[PDB]
Amino acid sequence: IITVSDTKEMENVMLYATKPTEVMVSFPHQEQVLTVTRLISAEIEKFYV
Amino acid sequence: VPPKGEFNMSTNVDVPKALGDVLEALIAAVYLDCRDLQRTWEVIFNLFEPELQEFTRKVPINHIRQLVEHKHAKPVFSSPIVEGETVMVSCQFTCMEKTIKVYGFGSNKDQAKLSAAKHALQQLSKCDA
Amino acid sequence: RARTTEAKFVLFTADKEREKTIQQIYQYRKAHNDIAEYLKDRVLEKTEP
Amino acid sequence: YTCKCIYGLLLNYIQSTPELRNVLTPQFMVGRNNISPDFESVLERKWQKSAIQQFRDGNANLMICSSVLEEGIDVQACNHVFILDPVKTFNMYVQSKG
Amino acid sequence: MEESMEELEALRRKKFTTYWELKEAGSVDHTGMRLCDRHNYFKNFYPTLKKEAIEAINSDEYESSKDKAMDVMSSLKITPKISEVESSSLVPLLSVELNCAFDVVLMAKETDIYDHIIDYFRTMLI
RNA sequence: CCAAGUCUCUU
RNA sequence: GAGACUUGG
Repeated sequence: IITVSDTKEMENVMLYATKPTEVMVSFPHQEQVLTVTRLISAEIEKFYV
Repeated sequence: VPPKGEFNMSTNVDVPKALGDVLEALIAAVYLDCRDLQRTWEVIFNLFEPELQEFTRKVPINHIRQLVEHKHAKPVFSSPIVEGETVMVSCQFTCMEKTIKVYGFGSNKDQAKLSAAKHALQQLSKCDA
Repeated sequence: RARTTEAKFVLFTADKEREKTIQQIYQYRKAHNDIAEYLKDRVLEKTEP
Repeated sequence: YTCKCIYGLLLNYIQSTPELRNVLTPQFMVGRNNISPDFESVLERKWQKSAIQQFRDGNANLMICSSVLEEGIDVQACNHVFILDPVKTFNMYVQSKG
Repeated sequence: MEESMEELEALRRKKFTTYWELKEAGSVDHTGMRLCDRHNYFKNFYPTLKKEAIEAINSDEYESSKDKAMDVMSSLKITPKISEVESSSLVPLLSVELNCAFDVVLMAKETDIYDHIIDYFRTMLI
């Protein structure tokens, strides 16, 4: 393998490639599920059997 | 009383196996000396009476199972994380409409998870009792 | 892929996996830096296996 | 531990003189019961390359060992050999000279 | 509502830091200085308290080495934990922990341990 | 009783 | 961990 190492080469390269600021959004997780999900379930298992 | 902090953390009070093994050894020795399973049962029950009485009115199922089967807990368990030789697991559970998170630690994944579930159960009981 | 200037990079993660995925991300940073150094500091006269 | 001690001393001196600053590259390695390589107490380090491979690769030019490299370990022909502690054994003398 | 990477990693390491501290009762790398320079902790310590402790250690108004020991401790705003250590010695072998952010722990026999810490601080304050 | 290194093998 | 081996003290 070969690659750029010189700082002049480094800064020449960042002209084209960028270090994007990267953040991390999270979300509250909930497990409560609605009845209709149970209904659709039951239907699909009936169909599977 | 445990101090106040930010993260509800817990670990496993390690139980040495030597204690249980030696108790079994004494039972075996008592039997062999007496050669009387009647006398052996007498001593065993004399030892076990409090726990036999207590367990009948409440059977302790596996702690993780207890937490899962609870009606109003609804536990959620994070993935394990390793830092050096400590393994971490965090439990997210709900009590009285307020969602409470507790953290457990252990030498490996299973122990950390069990400690987290145990701590959740302790907090849940403290809210129950 | 966020190659543009001042590009923004956003991660959607459930709360209960927040710590784990932070661990994984910083592991990735460590690995990347390790590749960079292993290529930079390394010197070889044969330059061919 | 004399290896690591004197290695640190050479590091200080190398970053103490102008004429030797950019010519000498001290590196030290010992046998089993491998003494810690760092002076930081951070449980893990980011540098991975090994000392013997460095010297073989020319990255390091100044080697601080203790009767480890004298036997077996292949190394490129070396310009100078300094036996800081007195010679004791004939066979070791022969091998260090070699 | 924006959620950056660095802070969450700081908290990630913070959690384990707290766990280590609790389980091992301190002794973690809590102090920020480099290990080789960490020794200078006690004089990077507040200069006002430093000169107060110099005056206290150079004082001779104390009836007992005990008196002077914990008077110096108070001047330094620290509360060492003193505990005994099992030993074969007829004289009880004592141990003291300074409880400060730098895990410094000593032992010495009851008679000299107070003199031992006195000398330790005659050295350390410098 | 002390060092060094080695080796099998423990963290 | 156990040690083992060589060399020397």
